[PDB]
Amino acid sequence: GNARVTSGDNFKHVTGTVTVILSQALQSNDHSLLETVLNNRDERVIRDTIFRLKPALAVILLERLAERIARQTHRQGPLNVWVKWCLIIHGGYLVSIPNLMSTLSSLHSTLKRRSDLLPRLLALDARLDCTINKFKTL
Amino acid sequence: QYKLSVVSGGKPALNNLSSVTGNKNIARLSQDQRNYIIPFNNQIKVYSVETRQCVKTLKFANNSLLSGIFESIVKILLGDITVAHLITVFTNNGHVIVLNYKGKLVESPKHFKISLADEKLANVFHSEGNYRILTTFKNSLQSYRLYALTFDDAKKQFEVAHQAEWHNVILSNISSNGKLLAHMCKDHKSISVVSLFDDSVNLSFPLGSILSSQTQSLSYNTRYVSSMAIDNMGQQLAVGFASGVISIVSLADLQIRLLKWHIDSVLSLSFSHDGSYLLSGGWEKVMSLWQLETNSQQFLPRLNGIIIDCQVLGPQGNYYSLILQMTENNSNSDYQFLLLNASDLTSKLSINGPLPVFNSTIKHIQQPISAMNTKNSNSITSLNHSKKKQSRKLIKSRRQDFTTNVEINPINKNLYFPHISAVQIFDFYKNEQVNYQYLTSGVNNSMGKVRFELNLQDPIITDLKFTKDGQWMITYEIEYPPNDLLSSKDLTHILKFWTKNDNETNWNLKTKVINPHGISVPITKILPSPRSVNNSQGCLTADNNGGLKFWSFDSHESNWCLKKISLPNFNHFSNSVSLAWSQDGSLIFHGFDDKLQILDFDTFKKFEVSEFTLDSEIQTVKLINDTNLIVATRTTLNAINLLRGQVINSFDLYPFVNGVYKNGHMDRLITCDERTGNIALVINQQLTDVPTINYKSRIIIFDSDLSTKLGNFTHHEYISWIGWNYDTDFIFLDIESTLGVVGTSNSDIFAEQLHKL
Amino acid sequence: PSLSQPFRLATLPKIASLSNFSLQADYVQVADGTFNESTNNITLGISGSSISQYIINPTPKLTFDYPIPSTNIITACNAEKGQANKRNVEIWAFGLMVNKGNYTLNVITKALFLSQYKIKAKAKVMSIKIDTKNSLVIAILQNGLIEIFDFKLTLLHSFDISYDNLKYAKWFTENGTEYVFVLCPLQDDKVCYKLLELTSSPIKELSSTIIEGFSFENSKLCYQFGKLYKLNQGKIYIYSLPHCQLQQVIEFPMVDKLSPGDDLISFQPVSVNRVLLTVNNVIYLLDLLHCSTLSQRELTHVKTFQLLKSAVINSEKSHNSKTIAIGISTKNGPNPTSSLEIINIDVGTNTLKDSLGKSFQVVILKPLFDDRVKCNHCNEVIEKLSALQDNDITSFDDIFFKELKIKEEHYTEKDRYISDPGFLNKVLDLIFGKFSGNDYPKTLTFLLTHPLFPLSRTRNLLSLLRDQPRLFKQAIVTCPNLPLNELLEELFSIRNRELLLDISFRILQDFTRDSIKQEMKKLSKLDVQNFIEFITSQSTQLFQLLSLVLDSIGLFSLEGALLENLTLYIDKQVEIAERNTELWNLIDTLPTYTMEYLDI
Amino acid sequence: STARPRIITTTPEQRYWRQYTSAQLVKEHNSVTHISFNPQHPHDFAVTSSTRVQIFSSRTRQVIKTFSRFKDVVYSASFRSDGKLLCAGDATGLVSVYDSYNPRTILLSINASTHPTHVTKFHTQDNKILATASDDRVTRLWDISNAYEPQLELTGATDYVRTLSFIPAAPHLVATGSYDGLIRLYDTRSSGSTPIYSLNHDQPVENVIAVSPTQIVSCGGNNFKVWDLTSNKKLYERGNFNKAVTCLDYVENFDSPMQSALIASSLDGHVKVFDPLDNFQVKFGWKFSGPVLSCAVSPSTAQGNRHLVAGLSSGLLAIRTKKKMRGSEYQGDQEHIIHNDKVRSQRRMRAFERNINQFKWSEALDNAFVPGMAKELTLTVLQELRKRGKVRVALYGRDESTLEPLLNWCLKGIEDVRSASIVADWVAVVLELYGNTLESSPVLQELMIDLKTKVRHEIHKSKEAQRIEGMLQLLT
RNA sequence: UGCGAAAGCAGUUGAAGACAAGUGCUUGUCGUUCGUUAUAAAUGGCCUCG
Repeated sequence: GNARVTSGDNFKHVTGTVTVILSQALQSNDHSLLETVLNNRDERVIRDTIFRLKPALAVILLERLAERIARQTHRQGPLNVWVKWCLIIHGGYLVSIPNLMSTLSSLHSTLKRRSDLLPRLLALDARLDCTINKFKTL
Repeated sequence: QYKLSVVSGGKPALNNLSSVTGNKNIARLSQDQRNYIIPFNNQIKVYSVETRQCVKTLKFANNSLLSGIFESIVKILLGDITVAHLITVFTNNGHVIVLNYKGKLVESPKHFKISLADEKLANVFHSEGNYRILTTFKNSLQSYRLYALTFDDAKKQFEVAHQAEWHNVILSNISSNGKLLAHMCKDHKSISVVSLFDDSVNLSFPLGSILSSQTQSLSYNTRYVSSMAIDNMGQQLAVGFASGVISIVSLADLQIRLLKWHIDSVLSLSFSHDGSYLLSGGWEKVMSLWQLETNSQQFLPRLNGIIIDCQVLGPQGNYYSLILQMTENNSNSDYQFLLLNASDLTSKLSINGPLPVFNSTIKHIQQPISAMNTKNSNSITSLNHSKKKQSRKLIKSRRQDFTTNVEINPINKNLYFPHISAVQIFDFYKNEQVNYQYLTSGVNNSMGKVRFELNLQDPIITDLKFTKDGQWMITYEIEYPPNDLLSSKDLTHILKFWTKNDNETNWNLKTKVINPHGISVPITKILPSPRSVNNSQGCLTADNNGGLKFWSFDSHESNWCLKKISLPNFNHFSNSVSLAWSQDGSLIFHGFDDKLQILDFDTFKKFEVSEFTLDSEIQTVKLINDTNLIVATRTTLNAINLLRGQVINSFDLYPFVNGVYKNGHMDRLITCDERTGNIALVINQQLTDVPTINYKSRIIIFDSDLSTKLGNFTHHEYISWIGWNYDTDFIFLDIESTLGVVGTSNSDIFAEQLHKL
Repeated sequence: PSLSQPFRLATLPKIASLSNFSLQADYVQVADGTFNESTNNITLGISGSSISQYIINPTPKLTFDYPIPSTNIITACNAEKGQANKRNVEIWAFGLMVNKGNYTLNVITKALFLSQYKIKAKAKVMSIKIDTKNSLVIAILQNGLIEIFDFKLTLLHSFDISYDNLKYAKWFTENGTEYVFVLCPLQDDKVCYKLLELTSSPIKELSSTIIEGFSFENSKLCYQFGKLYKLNQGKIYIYSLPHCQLQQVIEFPMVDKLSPGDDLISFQPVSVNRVLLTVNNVIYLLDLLHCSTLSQRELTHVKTFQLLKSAVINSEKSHNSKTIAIGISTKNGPNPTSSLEIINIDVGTNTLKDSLGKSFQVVILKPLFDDRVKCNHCNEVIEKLSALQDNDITSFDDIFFKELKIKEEHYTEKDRYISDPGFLNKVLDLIFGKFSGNDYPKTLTFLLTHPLFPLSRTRNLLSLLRDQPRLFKQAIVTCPNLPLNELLEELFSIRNRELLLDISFRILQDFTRDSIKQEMKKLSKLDVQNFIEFITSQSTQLFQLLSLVLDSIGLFSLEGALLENLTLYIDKQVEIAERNTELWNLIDTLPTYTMEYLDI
Repeated sequence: STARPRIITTTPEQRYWRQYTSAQLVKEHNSVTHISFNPQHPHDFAVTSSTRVQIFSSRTRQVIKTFSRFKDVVYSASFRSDGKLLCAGDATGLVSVYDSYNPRTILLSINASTHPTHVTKFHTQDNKILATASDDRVTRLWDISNAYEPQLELTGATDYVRTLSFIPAAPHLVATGSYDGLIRLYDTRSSGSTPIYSLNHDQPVENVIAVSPTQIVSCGGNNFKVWDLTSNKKLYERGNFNKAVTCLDYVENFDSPMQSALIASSLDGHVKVFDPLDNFQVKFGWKFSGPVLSCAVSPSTAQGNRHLVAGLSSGLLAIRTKKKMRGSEYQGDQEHIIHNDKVRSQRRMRAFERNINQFKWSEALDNAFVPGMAKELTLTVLQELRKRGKVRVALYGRDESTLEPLLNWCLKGIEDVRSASIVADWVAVVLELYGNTLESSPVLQELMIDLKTKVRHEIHKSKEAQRIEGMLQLLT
């Protein structure tokens, strides 16, 4: 029927920079404006924009990145580098935060969830290389 | 003070003789076709067909003669042979009992005894005042003798006279009229048909003639017969095969006709009274009425179980009587008797007893024969080996749990059985099933599993319980991936929350949690929260790693939410996790491996002694009252007063409970009332000169703090489970599927004549 | 739950009537109306001195005083706030008696003296309840007369309970209506209990019962929420209204030791099923439901402390767990001085947590069944072992096992009867005294495997077994409840590879990450320095321990020079195990024209 | 017998608002300054643009009436409580009252002041009196009977007064907000001309709205604050907007799961819905081409399709609407025993469901890989077949031609975390079942070589992903 | 099959009798027994009432 699905890892109830476009999009919750910012794929830009982004806005930026990856996993990779750089640049600020798991619960579930593929995928790659090794030599 | 008394019934009685096929049914319809009589293992129930309720019950316990005699009923015959609601019961030993339904059972029935010399009575039958009896005498094949029975009024005795004797009878069947018998013998094999009261029909022929040359070329399953049917007139005989092929043979000229739709071994074949129709059923759970005139077939699919036996029951074939197996439960053979109206093929009357699921198989229960040996079935060769292995296991081995989970409804007091992928709701007050609800996804009624499909395992409900208030049901289930796949080892753990307003009988699903506590981690224990915290609207979940989570229904969310959590990521593993909660609602007693912990609910952490070590691993932790806590380890049980933190009483459990039962069965065997005291149940195998099949059970009532034994009482069978009903009384389920309970003028003449007229 | 330090309200005057400390509480009356949870005022009648109203917070201060002659004794006093014909007025009623010849009933009205009136009462006034809503003053007399007066002390109604020599009367409200119950001594230790309803007659008798076995002379009586408590001879007797039936008797052992005559006992209620008990200078917060001592406090600076009244919390309805109690404290010295003191009390949450393990109440194996089935003398052994000569290993062992019939060199399920702790404890003491140095009896191995090894000997056990490796090894594998602190320093001092291995598993097995992690922080940096080096020099659990070490060290403490070496080792391990991953899964893992030669 | 089980394949507050799907954009000559809805059926709404006021039919959603009498800019189109009368303001300061749906005839024409009259509203409680606010900074209260002198002339504003509000249940109370940043409350029962008290907003006040009898929401500058007069202080404040909020409207007791909705314009192209029951928290929003100057919603008693209308400085008007055999009929009303057995047919089942129910394992797999079919629905049917234990069976009679559609999906499904373990399952079986054909078929090899590259890519992101997980643990 | 967690840790899968086929010998089987904790494959898939 209309029953809602959930998982046990749901810790919810327990130049060239676009920094200013990002900050405005995040403050106003403008998904369309945010989506344009996330479209850039140059790692050089990503560090610069996050470098100048205010630490207060950095914590909540991690929240959108978690939600957007969760809705579409195929963007997990490109969106990961933003989470990578946000934690690098604002790591010290994030330490001085009274709770992280509750406010970053979606990220942990998203990152926890994706890792479970690594064991099973390696099982394929061995089976999978075995047949590959067979027909190239043949 | 206390006393034990049997309350509910048991499984339906069946003619469990391997040779006879198609004559499994002993239940019978009245001559007026207004009520149906079903003998059970411990009683006989008469159900009025039109209203679909049990009008009358006859308990063997109530009658002294039946209590002493009950040996199982081999047949029932309407009326009394010696002589309008009389019925005669024939049991295997030979006792003949004339009793009366539609009235008050007479304490002195017309008990009689047939004289048999080393013969086990198998079947009886009549056509018009003439009675013949079939009996068993002893290559692993039982032989059969046909005798004539007559009641002499001078001596008031049943005299038995010999008519015939057939040897090494493999399979046997009787016509619907009850005047012809077809049997198969090894004298590979030969089938012979004989008239019973007359000499008209006497024919025999080797099975090789009927079998096809290809059938000889192919495997033994093609040559292996599973069922047979014989016509009333005798011209046609149907032979089923393990491959699922049916062969109709014309006896006059031994010509064969192949009817093949069943893809697995055909289990039940029955001819119609006229013979124009063949009724067939097997593993497919689908009923096939073959129209022989044009070789068509009508289908009634999605019968609840596999069809064991089939009969057309009526002067005009108005009703069909069917037997369903429910092979999904390997622990016990679950028979359900279904009377369908032929007019619309709708269920006129469905009768079945309580259907508990035990951890391991019991007594001599054997899976039905299939084309291949599977988890739910036995192959041709697997039958004897499985029987021998089962006997040798239950004798030699020490692990004999046979324990079943059961739940009670606080609002309704109605009994819930967690069947495989389903819940049976059974009312023991009335001793009748109220509901059967499938509580999981998977193949439960989508289709009938056959061949390799039968190896699939459906989702298994392991824990089923309610909140105190009773509006909420919490279900923990395990989904098993298929074999021969990469993801064939990642068992899925699912939780569901289910509520139902009292007037309905069907729950509607509100919440479902996938993989609680993470991935591949079982939910070892559950505990619903009490009235104090959240008004019985919360509950707790515990793993084998000691991780604890509290869920609760959030009104704003309109659903359940993980209020609170603790994951001590313990590397070590133990399936024995016991959980107790205080009535006020402050603490948690969490017993993991050998250590008990007192965790404060507000901080959800050890109280700031919280840690209590035990000699061995905890199976149960419970508090009889707020002041005293009872903890059972695998070697003993100990009463601890929290107020002083010193042990009151220590009872040594090792002599009876060492490794017989898996961890966690102590939970469902040990039960406690909230006011008077607790009860301890200990079962032990009885043996005279190596261990014997039968078991013997002691029930001991103990006061709070285990100071004194209120009452020690004895039961003559393995009590699978015991629990505390919300009344004083405790209900116990016994492997006989038996729920017992331990608890404290001219006008007058004219009116009579008018009534007669 | 806790008891705060008393703080002085006032110093009692040096009057002869107050010189008798044992009766001092009888000469000081506390008004019921002004003393409750929410009121900051206390009205107190000190016999022969005055009736005074004090403010408690922020500092104790005297707000009002009405003098009384020194020869007068205050028998009942009450003060409340309300409206009279409308001005807000405070009505004070006090009943004084002079030399038993006459009894005075007085009513005083104050504006927030508007009027002061006085009448002669027929008998001693015991209890005074004033109804501001109806402008009525109700007085209960020792002769059984309940007289209702207006604020002008004009007698409106008089009710006689028919019995004389009243000793106890208390007012209580339930469901918005006012009630009163009285106790009347009778002969042969019998007592009449009467419950009266306040609504032709404003007083209606609901219940009348005679209670047997209820003595007064040595009994302390108090009432709370339909429940009457009687303290007598160290037993608190628990009675419930409206019938005043006995429900429970709770024995308080610590009062049983009190010699009759010297120890001064006061008893008052503080919350639901919770009472205050004083014995001389010690104060007790007791939970009568769970029979536990929630809190205890001793006032070393005073000889005695007597409770007068306590503001009672309805914990079932009130989120507040803090209240106050007022009592009289008497100082030590040749010239004792009595003072009025207030104690702030934290009753708690009224849950069993407050009572867990604080009970004020202070074995042999027995068969399961008293009476054809498959089954799957300490002191004398104690004496024999002690009688041996020093350092006799063979005899000490031979006596232990022959007497107890122990067969195998480790604890087994068949040794349950020996599990009693007391016998084990002294055997350990005998071994320590009997044997010192390098040679210990095999018996130590038996106890060391025993599940119930005493916790008192767990400390320094590893230290005791350092000399002999096998005993040290045996302890780690099976010794119950070995302290983590010692397992760690032994882990952090030992060079043996096998011994380092087994310690880690036992630590990770029996202790959670948080418990271990905090214990890591205290360890020296030079120690943890050495054991990263050892790892750079079953292994998964050891690596897990290192991960527990590294987080404990923190990012500040870790040194780059070591960090490079650890990183290389980690780099080496990942490459191998990824390689092993591939190997593991591998282990889980017609032509149109054909040209051929035929053989003949 | 039992019925066949059917195969199994945001907020309540949001799903109500996404039903305003239909969007039509109209262009006006000048900026649409004010928008008003009729209190009465058919709830036609007025737009103030240029020198005209236009009336749009709710159902038709186009102009039905036009008021072009006004020579200069038009500043208001608020209706009367009965909806019969239309009052408006002009830069000349003249305020004119018109019969709704009768643009020809002027009922009452009043000269409030020489300065512009930017606000003109009928009093909701008392029908006769009409309030006018002008750049003269005096908010004259006029009555229809007396068109020559105001009944009351509230003063004390030191900047332009462009906001007036009448508090429900308080006919005597009048609320005005000036560009001083001060919101002034006046009592008409008293002498007036001096505010009862002033509320400081600290920013120019663009629109003041009385949400409830005691709660008034003032939207000015970049934030809106809700003030309770009983406490006289702001209960809540929200500043999520980027530009200065301009217009704000409130609707109550409408059929949505939410009882009451608060819409506020931003001047950033944003109009957002706030729920009063949860301290005015953001529940939904829209984005438009340019700054929003006006916003309104259909009244609670719309009695038909609900309308959302927003006003832009460009003159663009955006409307979003939530649309709202002679015995065959006997029915046995007089009849003795009524009986019914008619059973509705099962919902139309898809092709893949039919194949599995009919045990067409291979075809169901074929149905799985078809053009223009949902990725989720693809995972379900494959998930069923795995649950059916029909994995090798569905893959037995296949060749490279009919195997590629499965593998192409696997090439894409391996990226998704949901289908990774499922794509994992199928791939191994076909390799184990079609190793020989793989050797002799090149296309399957090149089809394969890309799969190895992608799964390798999936290895890497896992490898980083756990690196990100581990460092996050150090952070906390 | 035993234990255990779910990962896994150890340990098994023997002998006799009978039948069939091929040529006393060989292989395969068992609605035969004793003892040990101990691929499939007879063209053969689920009713109707809108």
